[PDB]
Formats: sequence, structure tokens, C-alpha cells
Amino acid sequence: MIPDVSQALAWLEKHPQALKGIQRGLERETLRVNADGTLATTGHPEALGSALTHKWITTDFAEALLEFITPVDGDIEHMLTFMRDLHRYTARNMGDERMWPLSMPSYIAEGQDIELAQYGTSNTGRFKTLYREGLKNRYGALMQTISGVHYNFSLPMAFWQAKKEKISAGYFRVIRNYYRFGWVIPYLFGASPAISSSFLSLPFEKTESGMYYLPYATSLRLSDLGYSQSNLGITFNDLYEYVAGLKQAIKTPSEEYAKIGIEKDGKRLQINSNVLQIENELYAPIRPKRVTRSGESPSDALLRGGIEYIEVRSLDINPFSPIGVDEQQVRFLDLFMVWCALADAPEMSSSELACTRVNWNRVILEGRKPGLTLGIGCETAQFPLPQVGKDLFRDLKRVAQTLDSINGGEAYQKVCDELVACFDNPDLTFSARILRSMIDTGIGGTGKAFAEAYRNLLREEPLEILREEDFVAEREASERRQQEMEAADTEPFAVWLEKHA
Amino acid sequence: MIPDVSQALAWLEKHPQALKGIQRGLERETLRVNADGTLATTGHPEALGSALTHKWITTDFAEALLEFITPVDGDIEHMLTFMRDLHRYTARNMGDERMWPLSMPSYIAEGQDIELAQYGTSNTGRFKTLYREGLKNRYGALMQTISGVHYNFSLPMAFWQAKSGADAKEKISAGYFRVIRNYYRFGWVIPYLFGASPAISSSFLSLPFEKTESGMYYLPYATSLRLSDLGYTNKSQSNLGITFNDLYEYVAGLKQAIKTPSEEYAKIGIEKDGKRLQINSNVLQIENELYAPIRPKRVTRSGESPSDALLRGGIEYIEVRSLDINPFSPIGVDEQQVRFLDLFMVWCALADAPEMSSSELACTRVNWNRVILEGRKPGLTLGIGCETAQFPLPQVGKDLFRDLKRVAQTLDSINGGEAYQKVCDELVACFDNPDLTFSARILRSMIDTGIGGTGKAFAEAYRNLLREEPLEILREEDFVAEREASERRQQEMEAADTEPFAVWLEKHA
Amino acid sequence: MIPDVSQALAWLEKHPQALKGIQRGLERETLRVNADGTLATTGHPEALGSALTHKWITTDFAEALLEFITPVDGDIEHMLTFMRDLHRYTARNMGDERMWPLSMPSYIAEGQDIELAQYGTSNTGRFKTLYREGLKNRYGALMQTISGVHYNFSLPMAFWQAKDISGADAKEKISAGYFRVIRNYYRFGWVIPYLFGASPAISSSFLSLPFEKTGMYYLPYATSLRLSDLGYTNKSQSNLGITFNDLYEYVAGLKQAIKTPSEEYAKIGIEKDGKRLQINSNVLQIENELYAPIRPKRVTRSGESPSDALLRGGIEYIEVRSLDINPFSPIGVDEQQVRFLDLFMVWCALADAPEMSSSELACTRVNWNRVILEGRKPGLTLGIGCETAQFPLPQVGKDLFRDLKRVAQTLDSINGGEAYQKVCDELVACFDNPDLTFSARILRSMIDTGIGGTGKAFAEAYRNLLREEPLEILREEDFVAEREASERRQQEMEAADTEPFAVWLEKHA
Amino acid sequence: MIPDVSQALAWLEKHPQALKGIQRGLERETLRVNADGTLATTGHPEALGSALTHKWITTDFAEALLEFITPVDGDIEHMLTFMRDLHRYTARNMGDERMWPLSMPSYIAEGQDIELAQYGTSNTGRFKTLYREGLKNRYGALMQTISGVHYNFSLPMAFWQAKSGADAKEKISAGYFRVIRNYYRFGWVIPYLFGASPAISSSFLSLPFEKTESGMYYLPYATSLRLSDLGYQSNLGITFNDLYEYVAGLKQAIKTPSEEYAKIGIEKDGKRLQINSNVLQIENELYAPIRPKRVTRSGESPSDALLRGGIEYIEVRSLDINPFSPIGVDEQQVRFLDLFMVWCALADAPEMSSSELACTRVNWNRVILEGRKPGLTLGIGCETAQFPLPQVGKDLFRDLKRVAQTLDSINGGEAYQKVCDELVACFDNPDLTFSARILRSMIDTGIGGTGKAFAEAYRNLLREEPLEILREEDFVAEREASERRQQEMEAADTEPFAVWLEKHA
Repeated sequence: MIPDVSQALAWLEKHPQALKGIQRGLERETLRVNADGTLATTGHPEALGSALTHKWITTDFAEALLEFITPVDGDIEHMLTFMRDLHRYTARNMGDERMWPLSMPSYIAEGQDIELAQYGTSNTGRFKTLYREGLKNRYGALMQTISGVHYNFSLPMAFWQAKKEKISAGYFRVIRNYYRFGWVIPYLFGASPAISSSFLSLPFEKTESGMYYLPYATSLRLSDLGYSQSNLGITFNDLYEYVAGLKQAIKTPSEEYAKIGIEKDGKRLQINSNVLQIENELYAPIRPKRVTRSGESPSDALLRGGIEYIEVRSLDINPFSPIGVDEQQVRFLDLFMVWCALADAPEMSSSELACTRVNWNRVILEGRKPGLTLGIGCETAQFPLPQVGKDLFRDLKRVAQTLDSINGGEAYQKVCDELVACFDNPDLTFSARILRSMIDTGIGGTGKAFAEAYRNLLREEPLEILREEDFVAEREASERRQQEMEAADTEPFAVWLEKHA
Repeated sequence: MIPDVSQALAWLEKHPQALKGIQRGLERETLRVNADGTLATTGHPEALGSALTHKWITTDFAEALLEFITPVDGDIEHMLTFMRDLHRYTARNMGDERMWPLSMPSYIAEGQDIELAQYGTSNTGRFKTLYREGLKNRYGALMQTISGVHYNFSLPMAFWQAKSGADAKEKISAGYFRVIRNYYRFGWVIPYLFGASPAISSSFLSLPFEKTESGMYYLPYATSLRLSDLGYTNKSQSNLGITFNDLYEYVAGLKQAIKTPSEEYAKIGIEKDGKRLQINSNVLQIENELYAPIRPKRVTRSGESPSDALLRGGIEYIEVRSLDINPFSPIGVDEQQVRFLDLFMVWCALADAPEMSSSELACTRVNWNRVILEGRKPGLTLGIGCETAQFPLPQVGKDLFRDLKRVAQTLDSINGGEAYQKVCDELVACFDNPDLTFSARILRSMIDTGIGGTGKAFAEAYRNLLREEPLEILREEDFVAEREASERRQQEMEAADTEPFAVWLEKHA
Repeated sequence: MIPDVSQALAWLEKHPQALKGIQRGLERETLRVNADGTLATTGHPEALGSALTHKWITTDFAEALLEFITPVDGDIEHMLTFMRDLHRYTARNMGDERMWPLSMPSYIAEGQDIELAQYGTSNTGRFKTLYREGLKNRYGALMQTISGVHYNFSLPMAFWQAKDISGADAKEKISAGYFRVIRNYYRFGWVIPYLFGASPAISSSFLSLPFEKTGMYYLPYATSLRLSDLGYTNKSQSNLGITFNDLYEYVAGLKQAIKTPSEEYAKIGIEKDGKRLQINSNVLQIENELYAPIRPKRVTRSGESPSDALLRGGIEYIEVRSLDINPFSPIGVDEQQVRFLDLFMVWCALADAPEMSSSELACTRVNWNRVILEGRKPGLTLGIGCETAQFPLPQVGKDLFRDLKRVAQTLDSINGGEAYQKVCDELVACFDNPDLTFSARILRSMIDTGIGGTGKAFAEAYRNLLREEPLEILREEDFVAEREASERRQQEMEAADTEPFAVWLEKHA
Repeated sequence: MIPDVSQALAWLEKHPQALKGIQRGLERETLRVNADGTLATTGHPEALGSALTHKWITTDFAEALLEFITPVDGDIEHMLTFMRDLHRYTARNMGDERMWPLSMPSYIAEGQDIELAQYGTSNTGRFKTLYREGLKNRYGALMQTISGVHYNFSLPMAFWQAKSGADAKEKISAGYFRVIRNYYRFGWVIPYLFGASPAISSSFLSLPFEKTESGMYYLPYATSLRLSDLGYQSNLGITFNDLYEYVAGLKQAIKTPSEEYAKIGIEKDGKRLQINSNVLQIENELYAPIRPKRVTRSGESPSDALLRGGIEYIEVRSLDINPFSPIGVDEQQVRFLDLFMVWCALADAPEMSSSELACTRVNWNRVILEGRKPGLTLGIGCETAQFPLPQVGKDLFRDLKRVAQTLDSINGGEAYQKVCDELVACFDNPDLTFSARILRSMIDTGIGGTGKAFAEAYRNLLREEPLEILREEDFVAEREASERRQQEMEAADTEPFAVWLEKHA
């Protein structure tokens, strides 16, 4: 089921230098909560400044949903350390409040008023918030409080040399392989096998607290439960075809969306009634990206310069790390992305891509189940999970040797050894571990307990890269960037919307 | 997709006498049922004697589950006639009971009520029954009532010869492992043609099933649900990581499985309130418990295990277990089928088979699954292992049959006549018209009268045939003698035991 | 044979402050006996209250098997005093019952029906008792009545700091460091039973060796029979493929073992006529059934197992479990032992320790075995792993002690005083003269009066000492408060049980 | 437990050609028996000629105990085929008789009258026979009918040359003595894998013996009872450190009295019983699991030959008869020994005393009586049992496999590596071993039953098979030549046996 990559691997083993210069970036989300596990209703904390302009710290869908962001980085440890500074600072400057360590919220009722992300009075800020309002009215607020971790990754220019359009075509290859084989991610690092009742077909088992869980599950975050664009026939074979599918989607009405309406008593309800308001409304486990310019849309930018990097978006929050992501995970994704770039990927239609989901779903709902088998696309399940994983890891291990040879030491290889172990025993995986803790204490209990311990820890730890003064400065500067946008003579919102993306 | 077998074929055409003396054998399973289609709850018919020792007629899982076995035989007609005599005698000696003519039984409400095969109070008889008790407890009784046909096959020595010392047993072995590998690759042609289980009763339960008010589930283009995951409870040899490249490897993998404890079956416990529930708590209680569509074999010497015997003498012959019951024959198997299998097996021995890893083998299965579930689907395409599907089924079968026809020409020239050739012409037509296959035929019947109605009717018709037909090879007096003799042997084993079953058991589990 | 640890000692002597703030803990076990040495068959003393939940006093495998436990502590005298209090208080609240002075029981028969530790009706409490049921059925009750002392030990943050350990790094460098410690404990930790081993002899009712008879079995030159194959029944971690090179490997190996079905234990069956016999039939029922003379630890959150905790947070502290009961102290452990252990652990952290395969670990045991059965033997030599024995034991200990002395100079300079150094001078003498060790001493006594006789005598003397002594840290009221807090924490859990035992048992076994 | 041989192995991989030209030989014993299994009482078959002087076919203790011998050989396949031609020819020329396929006899009665091997009127021949008479009277006849396989092994010169005239000649004896010390330590691995006598007929009988209804004794987890106290002196003090010490200890053994053997007498009723009353009648009465050797001339004792030329080759004698081969041995075995013997020559072995040697036996006994027993542990010498058997085996096979890589690189192909993969699997699973396999068959149909059946199939197999290397002509030629040699020796014989014996006893 794993394809034959023997040829491309040998090539790589003979061009090791061609991997030197990997660029990475992390994004990690977390809910601000009270000590009692309730959703914080205070505003974005003072010391962090302007969520709308800050370079490193901002908000996602909700006002209480922190989003931490690292600068693009060449060094793993540096980047994780940077990310940890952000957390250190924030944990110290947010009152008696703390950071929720899990993907899944707990203490949140059904229909609970969730303050949307607040970006001020500028056009840009209003738009951002409106997009959110939009999302609230189409999909519900609740599911939007589910947090995750995003990983940015680019291969060095050297890699494509050794072997623009060649580049974009290469990243499309990567994405296609991610669709076929990336269920490996929730298997290993998936960390949401349970969900609060408040949050609701499946064989769910219920506890006395009213915790719902699937015995063998991995990542309910990624399930239909946690996350409608199936009539879009978006494809990943080719730059122009992808973009074209993306654009036509922007211009694709919706019956469901025309209903909500744009307005009611003057309140704008959404940006538009199109299936996609903006392009990023598009569901994407993995996403082709190019840094955009000003007034330039993601598709414009892609079209212009081709694919620059990719964004992996399938990771749940790592509960066992205070920054919600660790070295082991980062290193695994390096290995995996590279492999995805080496492996041979036939072109896939729309419906063929949708078919690659069946394996994802199986892994998501029951990945840790003994005897579990996977299948090729929609076809009958045939292949035992553990053997597939071992096959995959034989290859990754080879990638790892190469990578360890250029970087020096054996860090990647050790990581392969460590995770391969998880195929012979699923009880080693994140989901099994966190599930054991959740059955005894519940989601809430586990959440508060971790959140508290992490709070103490992070609070008492020194700043390493970002000093206190760097934060104070960026606060001040971000507040000011926002005020400058606010005070500017911007255009009428209407025609403005009209001239966007 | 069919490989190139030109030389092996030209080689064969020049060495025709290399195929002379093919040895074959048949086994056929069937449920003893009442007129209403339900399992007979009576004991093994007394006229059939001891199921434990009987030469031709025994039982499988269930007490009601008959197993017919023919002696190894070089003549096809004689073998089929022999099998039929077994059915004829049985048919007239089971009171008002009859035989279920389908692989898939009719609605069963209470699986756990199904009387296990009974073998008396001898230690060996009790071991055999306990083995089944274990199967019941591990996998459920219900699915063990699903039935099929087994075809045993050996090439003549002259075949190997035309193709020294300690190397002979080894070369023969490697030849048979090649056959097996090829079966895994191309063997799906078997359920395509002769598959006869497109439907299943809901009592026996993700898939696009059509449903009926009575609870008959089916798939429109399916061939053999019996071979699907829904049709067997066991662990496929292919899934356990057992491979077919090398004799020693294969044997080791198998014995490893006999020896490996199971968390799952330990949880059942080896006991519960003085009732022994299993033989042991290992993956495989014994070697037979392994699910094998195709199995290497060598006749055992007393006390020796099947894998022991393989290791000792290498591979002697092959057992093809993948045939559904043929509903269009009273004996559940026909001449056209046996002849096809002769052709295909021979071809599997000529065709070149690269060695395969666990996961490579698993890939050969992708095509099997397609054929099993939607084999009759217009426009169906097959692939090379896991690789993208691109080869239209009808063309692939025509290509295989051009080779099979050459094999047929050769066998036809040594036996005299045109029988094998005719068979190729009859069967190849099924690739252009899939409504000619067994599965399409039986599905039509089933949609009209159900599994139950279709089965009750054929069972009745076949009972009436088999009740009236005179015995051809065996005569009444032979069944009577074998009754006496078989009872006698069971009696002797019972008396000859010197130890408590618990003591004897500790020593053989 | 002792490594060159120069560089690291030098370093240490320059960073004395780095050793400040060592945390410790003790656990001691003792059988409640009657005056006549027989096993007390009453129940956990009222005054002590709830064994299941009590913060300081509890039970081990038997209802009569007392287990005393001190809070984590940075101060040696305080910790020991605390433990002494528990004993004092207990020894006056248990009738004419007294505490067995030794590791090795006596007056306990091979078939004796020993009452299992009783922890109530709650689910948690019931599981606890069943764990024990299973221990009995698998290994035998008697063996589990052997008693010992556990020493917990963590280095201060300052130590690691002084020795880049920030953010995430810390957790790993500390873990690594403690694995270095364990490895070195396997190589060099035989020094412990040499010095402190106190079971030269064993009762008839318990038992290959050159044993000598009296009804008492003894070895002339033996140290700790309790650490021998005749002393613990379990499966040594060293034996199960478990290694100490790396946090993840270690945990993986441990987790593998609790998931490993055992043929042997499956036969015990898991239910024996309504009576549940074990939690399950796996090699290890729960992770703590693993035989571990030195054990890596992290404080467990509810819902999490020892391995989960380790995986999450890394190694926090070490548990040393190979100490026999010190006969010469009424609390079974003394200040000289505790101080030696600090010294030895510290040195174990400094000394370089190559990584070790599980077969190289097995090799380290050769020396242990020699010491355990003949450590006090004149002319006894030790080897580098499995390699030829060539290093006289006394010289090896002297060499080790020249290092431990330097380490003591350092701890003494920080605490103020000479206590550690004194301990080194006293103990090193045991290498020139083995008759100074605990084993020689207690052996002389056991030969004269027997195990039985020796035990009774010391038990009655110590009982009298402790029944007379004032409490010092704990007031009679602190104890009385805990019967309550304890006896109620238990009820609370007994009302919280929604789900029955079988349904809950099944999320956990 | 398994030493560190990393450096020697690394050395080996750098110098692959050091193993090119390994030399070997096989010997194989088997009883002539009827279809009912009873002992054949006819004489040494006629197409085979003179047992006394034949080059390839001969007799051991009993006249019915055949002994097959191959010429020294460099090619594995060729040597096996050769041994096989011998069996084929014989199988067709022994009438209705056939060859007992196991080490352990069954149809032989306790205190039975077995015809001693007969070698004719010659001084020499009468001596050979008298020796056996001696063994009969000393140890009992029955035990001498237990059969086995011997393997000869020598390293090529190129091996020694690359490890380093006559400065070389002492370097070799030391190398083989090392091989032998290591064999004593780790060689129990042989009966573990290939031992095939877990059972013994009651005729041959304080052990935990289990017993069937046929009257067949067995141990559950046993491997090779032939090697045990029941299947075949420890005061001799023979060591393997040095060539002189060894030869001295051995000559001293022959000059050494035995009050047990003095009681037998040297003669009763004109009937000579032994050669003498000494602890060993001759040097080769010495019990030896493994034996250092040099090709003896004529008039040379084995000790003399050694003393003179040094150790030329090694003789491995602990092999049970392989029941699953018509010739009682197979390629897989032969290859394993190549590996092991080579490994034995690479691994450091300290010098050993008598009592240290005796201690190596503790493990041997464990493996022999219960080597298939789960959780079985082994120890260094007499020391505490500590090391799980499976893992010891695997450690060993880790090294054997590196050796195998090397040998496969020069011979071409992957045959040696494959053998490693197969045999190591016997460590995870004893039920793959010979003894486990044979035991299942024996429990069901007895030693007797299993034997007769295997013999019968092998007879038929072999009778039908064509000669491949030897031709009949060759066998008929060797028959004549072997006949003259006996005649020429019976002719040119000076004095009456009564006095020739006067210098050789």
C-alpha cells in the first residue's frame, strides 16, 4: 500500500546536501480559561497588545482563543524555545486565567454566548470579525473553539535544484501523498478520543460525568463532529486547475447561505452568500501557500509566484507539552513531508481525493483498534495498520539517516525508532495515554490539572530568546499599528468589500 | 496484466507426457436441513456410522454439517461419480432430512444453539469436539455453518522430471509455492466464474447492500460473499504475516502462530464452571484453525503435525479451499469446474512468480476484493497489485484463457478427446457476458424466492434425484461394511485409552 | 574494576552547593506476629484505621503485612524520627502483637492460608485485593510475606543546573542522568547486600545449593537470600527485555510487557468458579508486578499509570528496593544506611555508564549472584560483567570507598559536620573484615537460636523499647485525626461507585 | 554469556579470503535391520567387501553396525552426494534389509547377543575385534549400538597465515585447542538444534522419565539422551590448553589401572576378554565430544601423530542421527557447523583446568535433559543460572551471521545466511527443533514404529535413485582391492596372535 520509493530514496542518499535549509514555522491555539475550567469572558489580555497586528501573538475565531505564532525558522530548538517564551510571558500576564491544554473544550454549554474575536474599528479589523460572524452563522460557534496546531514547512531551493512550475508541481505531489497517507498523524499524535456532551450516530460510550468517548478513537477533532464544500471538486494536480477551482468556488452561490441573509436590522451576517466567503474558509488538512502582498489574495499570490511552502493543519494539541507541541512531532513531520515529496503520486480527481478520507475516518474513529485494516481509497479494507506503518517507517528511517548526516548526530533516527514502536503498541500513542487519564478524571478534570501544572511551571521559567522588553515594545508597537489603521481615511466598507481578495 | 508464459507453454507443448497422471481429490461440505431449511437437530445419521473414523463421510464444525471426501483419484468422472454415490446413499438414509445446496445458509436465529460435532468419549474424539467448542467461543458458531468445496491437486512426478537427490523434494516444493503465489495473483478468476454467494442473510451480520423485507442482504454485482470478510471469522494467513517464498520460512511462521498467546482468547478463559471452552489460548489452537484459501500439504504420519510433515518431506500436494458450493449441481461441484481448476493450476505452475513479501501478498488481494464484491460490474478494472486500476476485466480473462486453451490442447491430446477445450470455450464467454456466471444466475433466483426459498427448492429437487439414482461405483453393502468398521474403530479407540482426558490434554495443547 | 571517576569528583568538589536539597523517603514492611512468633490472624489494627487510604500507614500483600511510609523529606534525622513515630504509635495500638524484626518469615508453613490484604468494597479497593489474589495464584502466598525496605531519592535541581537545561530540555537531561544512575546501580550496587544484606538463612517451609541444615537452611558466606532466586518469585525486569538506556525505550518495553499474554498464567485461568483469580492473564497484571530492585519513578496523577507519568514528565525520582530489613534497628532501617545510599546514588550519577543491551545487563548480575550467595567468602573475586573473575572483592570496595569519601567530604562541608565521612570509615572496615557486615552478624545469631528464636527475641525487645518511647513529631491526636480522615475518604469512594465491579474492572484490567 | 568477538569478526570481514578452502569430511553410522526392525544377523554385505580395509564403507562395534566414511572434501554438495551414493549402493545390495534411521535402537533386547564386528584372521583384524569384546565386557553391548554422526573440519592455511615455516606449526595446534575449549563452553547449541533422541526404549534402562503405553521412556523437553549418562573416566584429568599436556595426559590414561576392569579378568576359559585392564584399552576408547586429530600413518597411534605433526583437523562427534535425512545428515547442519567451528576459532578462550572443563558440562546437561523447556536458563560454568537460553542463542547467531556474510561473499550466493535465519528461529521456537519434531512422532508410534516407517521410505527412496559420482564399477573395483588387502595381510603375518599381541596390549 505504501508505494515503491526505493529509487527516489537512493537518489536522496546520493544528494544529502539537497536537504540542507529546511524552513519551519509553528502555530498553536489555546483557550483562555478560568481556574474552574470555565471559558474566560475577559478581553484579549492587555500586555499582549493588539491581536489584530502583533507579530507573534493573536486570536483565532474567538476572543478567548489565543493563537501563538513563530517566525519562520531554520532551527527546531530555537523555534520551540521562541514558542515557549510566548507561552511563558502570556501565562504570567493573564491574571488568574490559564491556557487549556487540550484540543477539545469542556465546560461550554450548548448555545453558550461565545464572544467573537475583536479587532477594533478599522476596515480590516471589522472584516476579520465579520468573516467570523459569517462562520458562526453557517457552522456554529461551538466547534470553532476547538484548538489545534499548524506546521509550516518549505524545502530548500537546493532540493529542487538537485532535481517554479517544477516547484509547485512538486508541492502538489506532496499534498496528494498527504491525503493518501497522512492518517498516520492522528494515529500517532491524535489527542482527542473524547468530547463533552455539551458538544453534540456512533457507538459512543458514556461516563457518569457525561463524557463521550470512543474506545479506540484518536482524533474526534478531525471528525465530522469537530469540523460541506463537497460540490466544489477542488483538485491538487496542477497550479492553474487548483486556483481555477478555488476561484470558481468564490463565485459559487449557495442556497443554504443565501437564506441566512446578508443582513437583518442592519447587522451584516456574513461577507457574502457564496459557498466560500473568502478562500481560507476552504477546509484544508494540508494547504499550499505563498506569502501574500497587500490587497492580494492567496490564489493571486499562488498564481503569481507559484507554491512557496505548505501548511500542515491536522495536529491536535499535544497535552503532554505545555506549548502543546514537541520536538518529536516536529521532527516526524520533517521526515514525513520530505517522503511525501519523494514518493510518486498519481493525479487524483475530486472524488478520488474524497475517497482518501475513508482511511482517515477509520483511523480517526477507531485507529487503535486491534486487527484494524486499511484500504486503498474507497476500496475494501485489506491492509493491517501496523504493517503499513512499519513499511512507511522503513523509508522515513532512510530519510532520517540522510538528514542526520547533514545535521550531525542521530536525533531523527531515534525519533523513527520511538514512533515505529507505536504501531506494535497503540497504547504508546497520545490518544491512548490521554484517554486513560480522561476516563478517571474526565476532560474537565484532566484539563484543569494539566493547565494548573503548566501554569506554575511556565510562570516560574525564565525568558530565553524574547526578553520582557521585547514584548512590551511589540505590545506598544502593535497597539499603534492598529490606531494608525483606525485613524486612516479608509474607503466605504461596501465598495471596499467589492475591491478585495 | 497477465504475464508472458510463451516459453513455459512452448516447453509444455513439446513435453505433453509431462502432464500425464494428474492426481486429484474432492471434499464437499453441506448442512443437514429439514424441508423448511433449518438445521437438523438430530444426530449424525446412524447409517453413516462413526464420523470420527469413517473413510468417506464425516462431519465438520457442526453435528449437522456433513463433509464428503473422495479418495485421491486420477480419473475425473470416476471421482465425481464416487462423490455422487456418497450423496445418493446419504440422501436415502437421513430420514426426512435433506441437504442444503448453497454455501450461504438460510436465516439462523440462535447461533449458540447449534450442536457442535460430536465424536464420542474417546480422548481424541473429545479433543476434536473441544477444538470446535473453542472455535464457537472465539469466533461464534453461526459463521462456521457457511459451507464450501475443496479441490486437492498433485502434479505427476514426470512433470518435475521433465522440468537430483535432496534437491528434488526442494524443487517440487518451490514449484508448488510458485503455484500458490500465482493463485494469489490471478486466482480471483475462480470466484468470478464459480462464485455463488452474492447474497447473505441479515442474521449472519458499511457495504452498499440492497435489502429485502425478509432480511436478505445482497450486492448487485457480487460473486462470493463467502470469501469476503463477512463470510469467514478467522484470520487470513496473508494477514498473520505468513509467506510463500520458502518452505522453512512458511513452516516457521505457522508454528510461531501455534505457539503465540493471545490476549483476546485468554479473556475468554480456558475454562468456565468446570466446562472446558478451548484447547488453549494461543492464536491458533491447532494448524487447521488458520484461514487458508490455498494450503500447502503433505500426508501426515501418525502423531506428526501437518507442518512437521511439510518440513520433513516438503510439499506433496495443494489444497484449493476457495470454491463456493455449486447450487446448480446436487453434489455441489461439477466436471466443468474440476477441469477448469486442472488448467489453471497447471498454468500457475508454468507461470513465473516473483517472490513476495507479506505486504506484496496483501496487495494481490486488492483485485480479489474487487471481484468478490463487484466482479460482475460493467467497466470493472483490475490492477497490478496496489497499482492504479487500468486493465479491464474481460480483456484480462480472455488473455488468461488463450494460455489455458493451449494447456487444454495438450491435456486433450494425452487423454484423447476435446473436453478441456470445450471448457475453455464455455468459460471464456463469461468474460463478455457476466450474466453467464454462477453468481448472476443464483442472484436472479434469490431475488425471486430468497435464499431460503431458492435453497429449500433446490434441496427438495436434489433430494428426489439423489434418492432415486442407483449407486454406480459403491454399492449398498459397502456403506454398510464401512458403517460397521467405522463404529468398530471408534469403539477400539475408546477402550484403548489409558488416561484421563485432563491428563491426556495437558500433554497435547 | 571501579571506573575512573576523577574528572567528575573534582568537578563536584568545586560545586558543593549543587548537592544541597536532596529529597528522600522510606518504606518499611513488617509482619504482625504473636508473642509465639505465629502470624497474627486478626485484622488491620483499629487505631491505624483505613489501610486503603491512610497517608502514612498501610498494608502490603497480607492483611498482617504492615507497610510504613514517610512523606518526602530533605532531612535525614527528621525522616527517620517520623518513621520511628509510626512504629511507636503502632506498637502500642496492636495488643500483645509485635513486629517481626527480619526480612525472612518463620513459623509460616508452605500451604498456610494467609489472609490477603483487605481494602473494602469500593471498586479501587477491590482491584487492589485482586491484584494480590493474582500474585498468590501465580507466585504463591508465602513468598510475598518476605519483607524489605524501600529508599526513595531525588537529586536537587541545582545538581542538574550546575552540571543548558531549560524549558523542555530539562525533563530529558534529568531522565538521562537517572538512567546513568540505574545502569551504574546494576554494575556496582552489589555493594549493598554485601554490607547490609541480612538474610544468610531461610526456613525449610520455603525451599540446588550447597545449603546447610540445622529445620533451618543457610549458606555460610551468604548475604541476601531474599534477593536470590529462592527469595523473590517474580520476573526480573532484566529478564523481560527491559532496558535502561533511554526514557522511551524503557517505557515501550514496560508497556509491551503488560500487553504480553502469558500461556502459563492463562492456565491458572482467570475465573475459578465464580471467584475471580487474577486481574488478567498477562505476564504483568499491572506495571508494579514487575520485579525491580531499582525503579525509575514519577508521581502519578489519577487516571495515569507509572509509565504514562514517566512518558509525560520524565524521571522525577528513584526508588531503591533491594534493602533487607535491618535487624539491628527497631524500625528496620538506620541513619548509617540512608547516608551510605546518598553517597552511592550520587556517585552512580557521576560515574560514566555506557549504554547496555539487555544481555549486557544480565551479565552485570553475575557479580550480584556471587555476592548474594557467597559475598563474605575469603578470596572471593568479581569480574567485569561476564568476563573472567579476577578482582578481589575487598580491593574493589576499598576503591569505591575512596570515591565515596570525596563525595562525603563535600556533603559534609555543606551540611556542616562530619557524619557522612564517619559512615565511610565505619563501612570500609567491612571489606577487610566481613564479620562486620549485617549478614555475618545476624547469621551467628540465627545459628545459635534459629531464625524463629532470633526473631522473637528482637521482636519482644524492640516492642518494649517502642512501647515506652515518647512520640516526637506526631502527636497521638495527629494519628487519631487520620483514622477518621482515612476511614471516611474510603466511604466517600464507596458511595461514588456508580458502575458495578465487572464493568469498571473492564476499563481497567 | 556469549563473548565479545567484535574485533576478531571485524578482522575477518576485512580478510574474506582467509576462509577460502575449508575442508571437511563426514562419517555416519547405521544399524542393518529387517523390516520388523530387529537386528540383522547376516554378515557384512558382500558387494561392500572387506570391512577391515575398505576405503569408504566399514563397520563400527557390531558386525551389523555399518559405518560410512567420505573422503576429505572441499565442496559441501559434492561430499553429501558422495555419502549418498554410498547409501544408495548399499541400500540395493543388502537384500531385504534396511537402515535404522535413528540414533536410538528400539528392537534390541537387554543383554542381547550382538555379533561383534568381524575382521578376519589377520593380526590386526583380530585385535580390532578383541577391542570390541573388551568394550562389550566393560560397558555393555547394547550401548555400543547407539549410533551417530561425525564431522571433520579443518581451516585452510590461508586462515592461519593471515592471523599471524614451523613458527606457524604451533600456532595451529593452539588455534584448534582454542576451538575445542569454546566447543566445550558453547557447543551444547548442537544438541539443542539437532539433538534427536528425546526418547529411549526401556531395554536401555533416577530421572523424571515419563513413560508411554508401548513401554517407551522420554523426557518432556529433552534433546539428546544419546549424549547423556544413560547413552554412552572423569578422573583422567585430560585438558585442552597445550599439545604436550594433552598427549601426556592421554598416554598416561592408557598406562593407568582400573580395579573395576581387573575384576573382569583378561581371560576366561581360553577366551580373551579385554586387551588389558587399563582404564583405556586404546586411545580411542577415550570418550570425546570433540576430538583433535591428525591423519595417522601406519604404526601410528593418534597421540603419536599429534605429537609429531600437531593438530591437523577437528572431529565433531556430538551429532545425533538426523531422522529427516536418508543419509542421517543434511546440508543445513553441515553449514551451521562451518559457521560455529569458525566462530569457535575466533572467540577468545582462556585456558582451562580439569575442574573448569567439568563445569562447562552443567549447561550441556541442562540442554540435553531439558533444553526445550520454557524459561530455561544457563550459566557460566557451575555458577548460578542466569541467562535466558533463547537470548544466548540469538546473541551467538548475531555473530554466526556475520561469519555467514563473509563465507557467502567468497562462495557466491546466500546459503549460509539463510541457514542462520532458519536456525535462529529455533530459539524463538523449540518446536522447530529436530527433537521436538521427532518426539511428537515417537510419543504416538514409539521409537520402533517411527524408525521402521522412516527406514522403509528411505529404503525405497534410495534403491530407486541413480548413482551420481561413484559408478558401480568403482564399488565393484573397491570390493576386489579391499579383498586383497585383507588377504595380503592375512598372508604376510609372521607370528601367532598370541604373541603379536604381546607388544601391542
